[PDB]
Amino acid sequence: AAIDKLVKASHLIDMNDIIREGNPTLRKVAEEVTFPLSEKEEILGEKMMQFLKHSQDPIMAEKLGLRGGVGLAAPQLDISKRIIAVLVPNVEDAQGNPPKEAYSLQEVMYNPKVVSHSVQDAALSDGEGCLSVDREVPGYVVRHARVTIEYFDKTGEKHRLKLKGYNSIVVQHEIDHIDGIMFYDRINEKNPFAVKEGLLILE
Ligand code: NI
Ligand code: NI
Ligand code: NI
Ligand code: NI
Ligand code: NI
Ligand code: NI
Ligand code: NI
Ligand code: NI
Repeated sequence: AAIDKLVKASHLIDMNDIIREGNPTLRKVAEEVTFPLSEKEEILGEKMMQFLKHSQDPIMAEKLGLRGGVGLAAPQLDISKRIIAVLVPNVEDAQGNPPKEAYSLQEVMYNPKVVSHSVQDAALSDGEGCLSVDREVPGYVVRHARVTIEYFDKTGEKHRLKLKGYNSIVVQHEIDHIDGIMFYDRINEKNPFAVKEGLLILE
């Protein structure tokens, strides 16, 4: 099966492992994982994080033919399980100094969900791109500005976390994948760039 291919020690996830728009798995509601995790599920999480690291390294990205990513969901690998990985780098300052913290968010999350959120909505000014979508898709992807999430890590430890800004957008995008929701489902059907008063546009 798909998972057997992905969990092989020497196997590096690349674009050929990512399923594309139209594949029914992207529209399913992914199954909850049970704890303790299987070895396959633990390894898959690790491989997913590894993919994101590789995608963000200019040379490894070039070697493996990767588009940069800050998140990945298991359904995009044809694995209908509630497993996501998120990796959001902090940026250098104008002087070229590395940030205090390499990442603002770095986690492999099992059974993540939004448990509460702001009334305020937000959207990235630049829209959103999807590793499974090989089309130009313009528009504001309207999301919650702020979310409180729960998830479990690979050990089965439960976490509760409030997110805002870009990190909030990224986690919501990944949770959507495990619910069978695509970013363009949240773009206004008539005017992609419609702005409802109070929408927080993140630059
Ligand atoms: Ni592969
Ligand atoms: Ni391990
Ligand atoms: Ni590596
Ligand atoms: Ni709770
Ligand atoms: Ni609500
Ligand atoms: Ni995506
Ligand atoms: Ni919601
Ligand atoms: Ni539409």
